[PDB]
This record gives sequence, structure tokens and C-alpha cells, in this order.
Amino acid sequence: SSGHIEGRHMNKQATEILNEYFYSHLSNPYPSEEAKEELAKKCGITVSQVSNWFGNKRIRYKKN
Repeated sequence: SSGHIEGRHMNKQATEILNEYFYSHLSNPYPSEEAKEELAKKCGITVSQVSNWFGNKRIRYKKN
């Protein structure tokens, strides 16, 4: 609906998958090795794309 201008690295809508995935599930994400690998191999990317994505998202993208 709103936003636009979003698409760089992390496959196509992968970051949207990861984001929409972790976000919605920010209350208790911590995608285990299975979930991480799953999403990673689900887009056909590379876990480091996932491995890293959540590595910084686990930083608590909230109010610090």
C-alpha cells in the first residue's frame, strides 16, 4: 500500500519475507538453525543472507 522504493540485496522480496517474518514474530523470533536455513534455502539465497539479517535484527531494532 505505502512505502515503495525497496529492493537491494537479499534476493527479491526475501528481506520482506525475513522482515515480515521476524517483525511480526519479534515477540519471540530467534529463528533456530532450522528456521534460518529454511528461509535461507526457501528463497534460494544463502544463510549468511539470513544468518546476518537476523544477526543484526537480534540487536533489538526497537528502542535499543
